[PDB]
Amino acid sequence: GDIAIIGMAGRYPKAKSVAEFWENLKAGTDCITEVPKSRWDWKTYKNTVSKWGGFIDDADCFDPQFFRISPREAETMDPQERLFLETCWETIEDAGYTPETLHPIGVFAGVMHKDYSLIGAEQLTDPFPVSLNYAQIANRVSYYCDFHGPSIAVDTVCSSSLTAVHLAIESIRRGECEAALAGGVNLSLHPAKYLSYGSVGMHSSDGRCRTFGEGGDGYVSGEGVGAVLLKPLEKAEQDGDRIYAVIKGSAINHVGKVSGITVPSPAAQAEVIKACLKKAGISPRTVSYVEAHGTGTSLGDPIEIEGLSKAFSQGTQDQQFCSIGSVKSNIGHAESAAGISGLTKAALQLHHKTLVKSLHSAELNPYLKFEESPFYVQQQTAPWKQPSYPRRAGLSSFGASGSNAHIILEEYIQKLIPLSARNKDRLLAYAEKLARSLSEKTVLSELAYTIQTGREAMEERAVFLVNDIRDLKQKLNDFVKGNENIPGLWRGQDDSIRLAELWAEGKTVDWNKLYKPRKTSVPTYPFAKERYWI
Amino acid sequence: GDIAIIGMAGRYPKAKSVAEFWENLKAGTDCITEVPKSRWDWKTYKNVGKTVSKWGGFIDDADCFDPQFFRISPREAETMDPQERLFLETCWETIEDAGYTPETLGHPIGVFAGVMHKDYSLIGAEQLDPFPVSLNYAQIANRVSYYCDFHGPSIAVDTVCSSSLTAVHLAIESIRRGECEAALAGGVNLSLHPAKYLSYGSVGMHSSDGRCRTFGEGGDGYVSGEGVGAVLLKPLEKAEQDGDRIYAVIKGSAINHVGKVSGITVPSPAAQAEVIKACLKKAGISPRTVSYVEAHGTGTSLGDPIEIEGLSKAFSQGTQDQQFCSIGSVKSNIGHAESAAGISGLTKAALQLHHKTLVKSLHSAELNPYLKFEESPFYVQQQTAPWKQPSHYPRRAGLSSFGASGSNAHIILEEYIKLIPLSARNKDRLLAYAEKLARSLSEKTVLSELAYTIQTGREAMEERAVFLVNDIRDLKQKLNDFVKGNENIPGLWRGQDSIRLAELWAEGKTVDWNKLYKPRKTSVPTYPFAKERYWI
Repeated sequence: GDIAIIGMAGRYPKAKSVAEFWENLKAGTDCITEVPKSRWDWKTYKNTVSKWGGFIDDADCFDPQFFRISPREAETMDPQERLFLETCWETIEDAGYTPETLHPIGVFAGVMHKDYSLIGAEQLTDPFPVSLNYAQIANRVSYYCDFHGPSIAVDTVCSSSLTAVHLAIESIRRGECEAALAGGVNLSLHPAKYLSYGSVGMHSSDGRCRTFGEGGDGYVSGEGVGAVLLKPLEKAEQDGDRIYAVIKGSAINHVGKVSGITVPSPAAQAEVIKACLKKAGISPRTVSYVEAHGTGTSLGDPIEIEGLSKAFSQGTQDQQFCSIGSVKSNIGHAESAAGISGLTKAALQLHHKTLVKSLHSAELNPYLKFEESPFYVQQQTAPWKQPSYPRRAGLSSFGASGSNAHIILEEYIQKLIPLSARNKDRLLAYAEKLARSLSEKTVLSELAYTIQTGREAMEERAVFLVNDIRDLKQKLNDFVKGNENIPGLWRGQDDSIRLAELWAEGKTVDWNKLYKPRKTSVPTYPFAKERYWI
Repeated sequence: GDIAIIGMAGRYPKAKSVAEFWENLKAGTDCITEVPKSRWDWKTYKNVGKTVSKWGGFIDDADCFDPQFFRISPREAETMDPQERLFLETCWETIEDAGYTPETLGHPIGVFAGVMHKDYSLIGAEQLDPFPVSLNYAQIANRVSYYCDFHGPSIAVDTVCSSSLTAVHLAIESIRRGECEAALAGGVNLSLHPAKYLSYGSVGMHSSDGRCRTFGEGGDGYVSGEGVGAVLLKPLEKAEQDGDRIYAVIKGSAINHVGKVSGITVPSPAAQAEVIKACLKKAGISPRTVSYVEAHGTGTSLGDPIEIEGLSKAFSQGTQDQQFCSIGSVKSNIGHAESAAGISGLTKAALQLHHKTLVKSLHSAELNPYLKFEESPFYVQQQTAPWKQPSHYPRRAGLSSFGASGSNAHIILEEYIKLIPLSARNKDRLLAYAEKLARSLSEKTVLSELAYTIQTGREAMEERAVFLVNDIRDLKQKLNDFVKGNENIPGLWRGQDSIRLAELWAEGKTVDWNKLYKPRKTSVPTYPFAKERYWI
């Protein structure tokens, strides 16, 4: 029943990749900025409407030619769709798979806004296709990758990307798919959301999510796109996959009748948490980190603690044994991508055995009584100490109109470099991106296995024959700086040299015949960053 | 693993209820009209190589709601997407049609809504002093869970045209694994803003005559339709043991995606055949035993032949017999209800099973000449007629819904083989209730079933009128006297041993009517929601 997380990718505020996301989390970086001019001018509305957001870079950019999509079609495609496509491609690559090697594969996308529909409608020049639905966000992935499993967009507002994961997990567990991509996307492209949520008081007056901190009076909207590739644990183990973390349980529910549709319910939150702990078969005493929903609201924050404390109580009376935090303190409330950002953070912490700082709570919310609870707020990045049993994390996401989700994760306890891209420019970018990732911790055999068997063999090719990582780094740099005659590099459009020669010429090599090293994260395809808009 | 359909409700073009829907289906009524002026003026776009469509299937009173019933303010009702308003009333109806209240039905009851458009967001954004624009789907499902106090999964899903079948599929799976004990599933679609028409017109999706000519000659696109609907689903064994009224049984559902096809909006016969085979295998039945299929059936020149090719391929493993299975589509009647297309099709298929009647499929008197029905399992249903006993085995129907961007669904369904305490929120609604109830009475109604259902399957609301009645004729006379404004009537107690029970109830006590007993549940008219207009 357990599900392995075998691949992850995404883009978040100040993070072009999960790797940059992780560095920013460890550093405690506040990633919120003012609304960029290229989206709208916040000064237009200063008479207050929030001027802050977590924004991703290059939200309007895409590489349609990679996918054989025309420029015209790219312009009409919702950026959310464009970015989720790239992200899913990257997630599969992070896992060390190609669509071929990975067809009952599901795609489950959380999404709650369609800003590009508003933008398209304003522009309705002669008629053109406005992006009016969600489904293509998921369906485009299934289409391009030739996947036949369920392909669904779901909206539960703030919990949407956990709902998406829950549905992917259940689909895998009943055998409807063998693996699935699950995640979410959220882009802030048009000011209507800021005006509208401002009119209801949802946005904080300082532009921060002060997770369990003093003075919190709302949230700050954030952008994000992210996915995880999920597979049954046992299969992932047999296939020699790299497993970031194991999902032991997920549960969803609704608040039912409470005083107002947007009032969160401690009882219903405790309910979903207990249901998930029971599905996972674990005691709450064994959970040593929780990734809270954590939006920084004066009503919300105390309720979230009350719901967690009630759930944990049927099960222990020990106090302050579990750390808590939220990624919202770093990047804001990514809305439909809130669950996927939180799950990505949780899985990284587990994989890296590191708990990161939760921001904006140096002064705690004075009403929360953490001393009388299971929890303390993580105030510095530090090693995650061996619990004493495995490191286990809970993860919560609570939709504004009542749909709740909780997931429990557990830590997982266990040459020829053929690079290719669509063209020469993308290949040089690939080589530079690969070179920069290399350090004394890179494992050559795993790097090579993953590039050989977990990347598509594309049009423009550069194969390197290398002794070790230092030799690889030197060759990539020589290639990048345009050096002409590089020994041990073959270029084009079981003897190593011959294999190389043949691959550079365009032949298919069955690299598997040579063997398995374990799969390992390698930088993913360097999509061109070209702008497309209506 | 079989799932009972125990309650259904909905509104569709020319149909204020499922019962009007059924009558229109039997009659072969073409429900398509020109765009009503109250939505937009189609003449605005008549000169914008296909012209912007001036046709749709439109429901009446799309902009109406009874917010006071739900204790929603007028201001909140204006800001609420009409899709959310109507789905709320429709789920209320569905539960009432099943003979339940939220209390007697329920915690773990799921709500799963298919949705693919948010025209009210466009309308809201045009009008943007700040106010809340309806920018998400989730409240469509979540408001139902909220109001009814349900704690199960509450999800909106979008797989475009297949959305409501995807919704049903998810509800079934949820019930089968024990996450919900019952679930509402359905969909909603409203055509409130012209962007979709301009947009879908630009790509040629809309037909030039404003019809879905399901398997008929000359079909060149579809006509957009409005609809809202839901079904209440429950495990068959539990529905039997609770004495529910079962319209039909769902034996299997399956969903998939087309994967890589020549263009994202091109349908795939292989993938359609695979979803149909997967569903038949889940249901455990041979395709030779399917005697009706509710086709996706949009009337497009590419779509229609592909659908027949997919169905033929799936049925062929199973059999070589020809023309043993009738086929048709509700889209020929009401248009392509988009996110609500699956729920309208499922509702038609369940009705046909329950009533043992196959209805006419429109606009195919001339068949699409490329189809070759003679070499296939199928013939198009051209008249409404009795559904003949298949031979002995049950009447079984397949039901298909194929999303424009590739998400497919198929479902297989099988046939399933005194004191009147009326109440409403206020006096005006109670008079309307009595009039609606009176009109539904005929020599076919059975008093003991009617009384059981009003007693145990309706909430005891604020304004009350209890009648003590000897038979249906006595009931009808009393309701008519009440409606014409008589305040005092023998055997009527009003307020805010039969006689004492009545007295007590009229005074405001709650009475446990079950103690008196079970008659089978039946459909009785549902709450007469006020039709008041709310807009931004």
